[PDB]
Amino acid sequence: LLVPKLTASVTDGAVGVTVDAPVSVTAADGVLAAVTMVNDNGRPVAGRLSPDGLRWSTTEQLGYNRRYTLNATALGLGGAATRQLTFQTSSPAHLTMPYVMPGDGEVVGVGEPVAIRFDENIADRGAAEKAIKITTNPPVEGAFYWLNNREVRWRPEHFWKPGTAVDVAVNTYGVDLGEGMFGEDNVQTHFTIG
Repeated sequence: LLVPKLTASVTDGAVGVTVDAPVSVTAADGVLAAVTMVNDNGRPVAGRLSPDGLRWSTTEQLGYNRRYTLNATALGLGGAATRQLTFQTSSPAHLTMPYVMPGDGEVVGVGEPVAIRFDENIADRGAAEKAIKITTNPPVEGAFYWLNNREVRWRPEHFWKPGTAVDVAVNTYGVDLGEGMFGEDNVQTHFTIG
Protein backbone atom coordinates (compact mmCIF):
# COMPACT_ATOMS: atom_id res chain seq x y z
CA LEU A 1 0.00 0.00 0.00
CA LEU A 2 1.67 3.19 -1.24
CA VAL A 3 1.04 6.81 -0.20
CA PRO A 4 0.29 9.21 -3.06
CA LYS A 5 3.19 10.76 -4.94
CA LEU A 6 3.02 14.40 -6.13
CA THR A 7 5.40 15.57 -8.86
CA ALA A 8 5.67 19.18 -10.00
CA SER A 9 7.46 20.41 -13.09
CA VAL A 10 9.24 23.11 -11.05
CA THR A 11 11.46 22.84 -7.94
CA ASP A 12 10.95 24.63 -4.62
CA GLY A 13 13.22 27.66 -4.43
CA ALA A 14 13.80 27.73 -8.21
CA VAL A 15 14.76 31.06 -9.70
CA GLY A 16 14.78 32.27 -13.29
CA VAL A 17 11.88 29.90 -14.07
CA THR A 18 10.91 30.56 -17.71
CA VAL A 19 7.33 31.49 -18.51
CA ASP A 20 7.31 29.93 -22.02
CA ALA A 21 5.82 26.67 -20.66
CA PRO A 22 2.98 25.81 -18.29
CA VAL A 23 3.62 24.50 -14.79
CA SER A 24 2.22 21.03 -14.05
CA VAL A 25 1.58 18.70 -11.14
CA THR A 26 0.90 14.97 -11.45
CA ALA A 27 -0.32 12.41 -8.93
CA ALA A 28 0.44 8.72 -8.74
CA ASP A 29 -0.98 6.13 -6.34
CA GLY A 30 -3.75 8.67 -5.82
CA VAL A 31 -5.56 11.57 -7.44
CA LEU A 32 -5.25 15.34 -7.11
CA ALA A 33 -7.88 16.63 -4.65
CA ALA A 34 -6.76 20.29 -4.61
CA VAL A 35 -4.19 22.30 -6.60
CA THR A 36 -3.67 26.04 -6.28
CA MET A 37 -1.11 28.52 -7.50
CA VAL A 38 -0.99 32.19 -6.50
CA ASN A 39 1.37 35.07 -7.18
CA ASP A 40 3.09 37.26 -4.61
CA ASN A 41 0.06 39.59 -4.30
CA GLY A 42 -2.20 36.54 -3.76
CA ARG A 43 -3.76 36.53 -7.26
CA PRO A 44 -4.80 32.99 -8.27
CA VAL A 45 -3.34 31.55 -11.46
CA ALA A 46 -5.82 29.81 -13.75
CA GLY A 47 -5.33 26.09 -14.17
CA ARG A 48 -7.09 22.94 -15.35
CA LEU A 49 -7.37 19.57 -13.64
CA SER A 50 -7.71 16.58 -15.96
CA PRO A 51 -11.00 14.67 -15.56
CA ASP A 52 -9.07 11.62 -14.29
CA GLY A 53 -7.51 13.76 -11.51
CA LEU A 54 -3.95 12.71 -12.51
CA ARG A 55 -2.64 16.00 -13.93
CA TRP A 56 -3.11 19.70 -13.28
CA SER A 57 -1.57 22.45 -15.38
CA THR A 58 -1.55 26.26 -15.52
CA THR A 59 -3.68 27.59 -18.40
CA GLU A 60 -2.60 31.19 -18.47
CA GLN A 61 0.55 33.13 -18.89
CA LEU A 62 2.83 33.38 -15.83
CA GLY A 63 4.29 36.84 -15.31
CA TYR A 64 7.85 38.02 -15.28
CA ASN A 65 9.42 39.02 -11.96
CA ARG A 66 6.92 37.11 -9.84
CA ARG A 67 7.08 34.67 -7.01
CA TYR A 68 4.51 31.88 -7.29
CA THR A 69 3.32 29.59 -4.53
CA LEU A 70 1.99 26.20 -5.54
CA ASN A 71 0.04 23.90 -3.18
CA ALA A 72 -1.22 20.45 -4.07
CA THR A 73 -2.90 17.59 -2.23
CA ALA A 74 -3.28 14.04 -3.53
CA LEU A 75 -5.53 11.39 -1.99
CA GLY A 76 -5.25 7.64 -2.46
CA LEU A 77 -6.24 4.41 -0.80
CA GLY A 78 -2.93 4.70 1.14
CA GLY A 79 -3.58 8.16 2.54
CA ALA A 80 -2.85 11.80 1.67
CA ALA A 81 0.17 13.73 0.46
CA THR A 82 0.59 17.48 0.28
CA ARG A 83 3.32 19.67 -1.13
CA GLN A 84 3.98 23.37 -1.23
CA LEU A 85 6.62 25.08 -3.25
CA THR A 86 7.55 28.57 -4.22
CA PHE A 87 9.55 29.71 -7.25
CA GLN A 88 10.55 32.88 -9.07
CA THR A 89 10.20 33.58 -12.76
CA SER A 90 12.59 35.20 -15.19
CA SER A 91 13.60 38.79 -14.63
CA PRO A 92 14.16 40.35 -18.11
CA ALA A 93 16.70 43.11 -18.71
CA HIS A 94 14.26 44.37 -21.38
CA LEU A 95 11.20 43.29 -23.33
CA THR A 96 10.71 43.28 -27.09
CA MET A 97 7.47 43.08 -29.08
CA PRO A 98 7.51 41.45 -32.52
CA TYR A 99 5.31 42.63 -35.43
CA VAL A 100 4.61 40.11 -38.25
CA MET A 101 3.94 40.96 -41.87
CA PRO A 102 1.93 40.29 -43.97
CA GLY A 103 -0.98 41.27 -41.75
CA ASP A 104 -3.44 38.83 -40.31
CA GLY A 105 -6.13 37.92 -42.85
CA GLU A 106 -4.24 39.52 -45.78
CA VAL A 107 -4.14 38.04 -49.27
CA VAL A 108 -0.77 38.68 -50.85
CA GLY A 109 1.31 38.01 -53.93
CA VAL A 110 3.62 35.16 -54.80
CA GLY A 111 6.81 37.09 -53.93
CA GLU A 112 5.87 38.32 -50.46
CA PRO A 113 8.08 37.04 -47.62
CA VAL A 114 7.06 36.43 -44.07
CA ALA A 115 8.65 39.23 -41.99
CA ILE A 116 8.99 39.31 -38.22
CA ARG A 117 10.32 42.61 -36.92
CA PHE A 118 11.29 42.97 -33.28
CA ASP A 119 11.30 46.49 -31.72
CA GLU A 120 14.62 45.86 -29.92
CA ASN A 121 18.00 44.28 -30.61
CA ILE A 122 18.07 40.47 -30.92
CA ALA A 123 21.49 39.18 -29.85
CA ASP A 124 20.49 35.48 -30.03
CA ARG A 125 19.08 35.03 -33.51
CA GLY A 126 18.97 31.26 -33.06
CA ALA A 127 16.68 31.56 -30.03
CA ALA A 128 14.34 33.88 -31.96
CA GLU A 129 14.13 31.45 -34.93
CA LYS A 130 13.47 28.45 -32.70
CA ALA A 131 10.53 30.36 -31.19
CA ILE A 132 8.87 30.94 -34.58
CA LYS A 133 6.66 28.26 -36.16
CA ILE A 134 5.74 28.63 -39.84
CA THR A 135 3.01 26.38 -41.29
CA THR A 136 2.30 26.27 -45.00
CA ASN A 137 -0.44 24.52 -46.95
CA PRO A 138 0.19 23.20 -49.52
CA PRO A 139 3.42 22.60 -47.55
CA VAL A 140 6.64 24.05 -48.94
CA GLU A 141 10.17 24.16 -47.57
CA GLY A 142 11.49 27.56 -46.49
CA ALA A 143 14.11 29.12 -44.26
CA PHE A 144 14.76 32.11 -42.08
CA TYR A 145 17.17 34.90 -43.03
CA TRP A 146 18.02 37.98 -40.97
CA LEU A 147 18.08 41.46 -42.50
CA ASN A 148 19.67 43.03 -39.46
CA ASN A 149 19.62 42.61 -35.69
CA ARG A 150 15.84 43.13 -35.57
CA GLU A 151 14.16 41.62 -38.53
CA VAL A 152 13.98 38.00 -39.63
CA ARG A 153 12.16 36.86 -42.75
CA TRP A 154 11.11 33.49 -44.16
CA ARG A 155 10.36 32.39 -47.69
CA PRO A 156 10.36 29.38 -49.96
CA GLU A 157 13.21 28.90 -52.44
CA HIS A 158 11.40 30.81 -55.20
CA PHE A 159 7.84 32.03 -55.51
CA TRP A 160 4.84 30.92 -53.53
CA LYS A 161 2.04 29.03 -55.25
CA PRO A 162 -1.37 30.76 -55.40
CA GLY A 163 -3.89 29.26 -52.94
CA THR A 164 -1.34 28.75 -50.12
CA ALA A 165 -2.22 29.22 -46.44
CA VAL A 166 0.60 30.63 -44.33
CA ASP A 167 0.49 30.53 -40.55
CA VAL A 168 3.03 32.32 -38.40
CA ALA A 169 3.26 31.73 -34.65
CA VAL A 170 5.84 33.92 -32.95
CA ASN A 171 6.13 32.39 -29.49
CA THR A 172 8.85 34.43 -27.78
CA TYR A 173 6.93 35.14 -24.55
CA GLY A 174 9.22 33.75 -21.86
CA VAL A 175 12.14 33.31 -24.26
CA ASP A 176 15.51 35.00 -23.73
CA LEU A 177 16.37 36.36 -27.15
CA GLY A 178 19.90 37.35 -26.08
CA GLU A 179 21.41 39.52 -23.35
CA GLY A 180 18.20 39.28 -21.26
CA MET A 181 15.93 40.57 -24.00
CA PHE A 182 12.66 38.63 -23.52
CA GLY A 183 9.55 38.50 -25.66
CA GLU A 184 6.83 40.88 -24.47
CA ASP A 185 4.08 38.55 -25.74
CA ASN A 186 3.28 35.96 -28.39
CA VAL A 187 1.93 36.89 -31.80
CA GLN A 188 -0.16 34.82 -34.25
CA THR A 189 -0.70 35.80 -37.89
CA HIS A 190 -2.31 33.91 -40.77
CA PHE A 191 -2.47 35.03 -44.38
CA THR A 192 -3.04 33.62 -47.85
CA ILE A 193 -1.15 33.73 -51.13
CA GLY A 194 -3.80 34.73 -53.67
